[PDB]
Amino acid sequence: DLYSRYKKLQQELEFLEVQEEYIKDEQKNLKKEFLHAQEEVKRIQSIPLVIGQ
Amino acid sequence: MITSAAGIISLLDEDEPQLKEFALHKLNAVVNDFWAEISESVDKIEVLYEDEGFRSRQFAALVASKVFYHLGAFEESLNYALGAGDLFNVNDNSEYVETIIAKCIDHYTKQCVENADLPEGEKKPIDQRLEGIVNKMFQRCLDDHKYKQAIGIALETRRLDVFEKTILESNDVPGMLAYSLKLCMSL
Amino acid sequence: MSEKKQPVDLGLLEEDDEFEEFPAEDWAGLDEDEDAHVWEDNWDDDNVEDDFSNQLRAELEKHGYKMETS
Amino acid sequence: PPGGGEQEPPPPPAPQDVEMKEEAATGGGSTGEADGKTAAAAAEHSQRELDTVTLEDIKEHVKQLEKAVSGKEPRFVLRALRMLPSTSRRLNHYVLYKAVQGFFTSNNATRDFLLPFLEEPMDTEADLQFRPRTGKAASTPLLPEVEAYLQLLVVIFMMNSKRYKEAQKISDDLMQKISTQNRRALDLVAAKCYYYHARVYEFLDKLDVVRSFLHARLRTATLRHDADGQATLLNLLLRNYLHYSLYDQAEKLVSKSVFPEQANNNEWARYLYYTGRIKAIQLEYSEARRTMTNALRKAPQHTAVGFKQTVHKLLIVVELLLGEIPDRLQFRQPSLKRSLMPYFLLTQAVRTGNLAKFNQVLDQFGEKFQADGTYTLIIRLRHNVIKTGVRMISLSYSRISLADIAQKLQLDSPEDAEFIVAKAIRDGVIEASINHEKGYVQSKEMIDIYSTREPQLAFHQRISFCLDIHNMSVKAMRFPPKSYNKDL
Repeated sequence: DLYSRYKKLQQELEFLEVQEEYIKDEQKNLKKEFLHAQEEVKRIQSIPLVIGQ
Repeated sequence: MITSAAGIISLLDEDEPQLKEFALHKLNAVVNDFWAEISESVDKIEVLYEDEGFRSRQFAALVASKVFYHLGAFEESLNYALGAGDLFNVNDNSEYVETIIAKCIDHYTKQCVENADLPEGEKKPIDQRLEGIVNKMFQRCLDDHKYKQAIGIALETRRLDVFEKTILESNDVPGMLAYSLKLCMSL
Repeated sequence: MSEKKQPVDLGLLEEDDEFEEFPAEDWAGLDEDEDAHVWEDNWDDDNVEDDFSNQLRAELEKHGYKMETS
Repeated sequence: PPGGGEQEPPPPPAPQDVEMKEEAATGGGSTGEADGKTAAAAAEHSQRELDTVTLEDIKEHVKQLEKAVSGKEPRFVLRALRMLPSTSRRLNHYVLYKAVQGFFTSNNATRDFLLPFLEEPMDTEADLQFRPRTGKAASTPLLPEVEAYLQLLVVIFMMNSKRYKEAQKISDDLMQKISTQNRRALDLVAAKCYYYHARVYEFLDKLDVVRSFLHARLRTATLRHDADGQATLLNLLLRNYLHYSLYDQAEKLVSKSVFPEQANNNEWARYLYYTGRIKAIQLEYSEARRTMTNALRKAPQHTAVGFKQTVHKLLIVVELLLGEIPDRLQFRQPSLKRSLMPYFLLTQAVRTGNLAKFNQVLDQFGEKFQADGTYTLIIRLRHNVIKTGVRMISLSYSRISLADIAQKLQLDSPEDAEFIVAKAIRDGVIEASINHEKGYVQSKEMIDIYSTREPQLAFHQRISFCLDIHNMSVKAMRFPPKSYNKDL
């Protein structure tokens, strides 16, 4: 238990280390989707329209 | 004793080492006080260490091994601490010895991992004195095994007969094999 | 740490114990004309002022005599 | 008799509420804060501890408490002692022992109960569980209070406090490496202690034991440190090397290491003032000027007046060497003024550059700036006056006459004129065209700036460096938001 915490903890080192490139992928992809949906809802607003009050 | 003494540089840069031996012996006393003062004589220490002229390669390799890790990386100090040949040194609680055996074990099992995946072919040469000084303090830990580090360090070294002698004198054999496989299944 | 300021403040107490309110009042004779004035300009005005304090302080009254001689 | 006899008991219990509430808020707040996860939550009470030390540095606590008011000395923590569980009766004892001394009177002393301070740390410091953080957080705050007033035969008592501190925890340590918030705090606590009795060290003794042991304790600090506490421990070594060490073969250009994040929000100012003080003896013109002026502009938190007068004094002293001496313009404080009053006449006399008169003016009333020691940079200034003057000539017109400007420079001779002017040309800080046609020495003195003269190569490194500093400032505005959203 005393000495096993090192090598047992290394599995948590790998499990937490593997999340770096993952959160890189999410933060680099979800903003591309943010500008995709942003331009998609932006292009809905068209110039030809009716004027009310 | 001395702090800014520069005469030891001229004595180290001089021939007839019968005066260099006691000058280095007194240098080992003030080396912990001032390690940076030897940086000017490091080159000459390497010069007198590479050649076989000087009779005591451990007097040079110990000074270099205790000034390199104080100056730069632990690799260059480790090459001369492991390259010091026969070294008579008892177990001590000093920072130097515990750091050179700490990096010695860390790089030892590092080479054991670099050579564990290649059983045959292009096998890297491993010096026997590394096995001597690792298995010496290792057996010192294996006096009673402390029932915690036997299978742990025995598994980290990736060696074949390192753990067969551990289970010889051991209490609660089913607990040692159950704890052993428990540690093996979690790595 | 901020604990090394104590001996420096003791040196300031020795400098203040050299002259007791002598530079505050004697220098205050000029500070009363320097108070509330921008001290950035006082470096140039004090530079040329102290520069001309030895000789040729004004020198504007002498140009009328230096016109015919030079 | 009726004035002080009737108005005597109002004063004493004035700091009692803020000192008891302060030690209970920082003690119970720190222990009760990091008690669950000491290793997880780190550096939350560091700024609190240093802000309380700098807040208590100007305490006027002890002015009359020597006469039967020293009852605060025999008391101590007494928090959950002698037993870790079942602390309810001790919760009652917390009010009991504080209430016993307040019924009629109290038997008190000043120098009697000083040595037997190790009675509790032999068995249980506070609770036998949090011994390190409660041992240092218990002993280290109250010890400088009793150890105040260093004079009057307290030096021996301070030595007793030394051997008590080392003997209890820091002979080596209590456990080899605490490796927690009380370890990283213990670095600056033991360091601050070393600055506390550093006056005792430099008072009559010198370096042959403790600061020499600070190398073994300095590298025993593990090399994996952030080098904050290790660097603060290096500050006392460099200050010990400041007055008289004088060897430059090791710490100069060998002490220079990887340089980890060593800021402390003060250590750039005082540490950079130290390395600039040591780098100020070789007459550094480019580096120590900008970095030491920056260090002058740093550390505005507590005081920028009482301490910056020395880095300002050395700053202008090394600024007048280049010929251009900027005086005090943007800072208004009545400390640098009085500090600069004796030096003002000569620092204004540098630009005019009169040799014979100002040479007598210096030693005439010169007491402190020449009594500072070894008169090195002023004995270099006595012959640097002519070099700053001939540099003003380099800032002046090109043609050099034999009578007008030579007589003006107090040097009327043909050989030494071109010889010393050539000694100013070989420096490389100016530009001149040495030509001899009829005997007169000309010069092109082209000081035209890089405007329309190779601009890309001129401010190229300016763009790269400015974008590097502003871009690491962009990192300095990206990472702190992560340190904000880390907890939520």
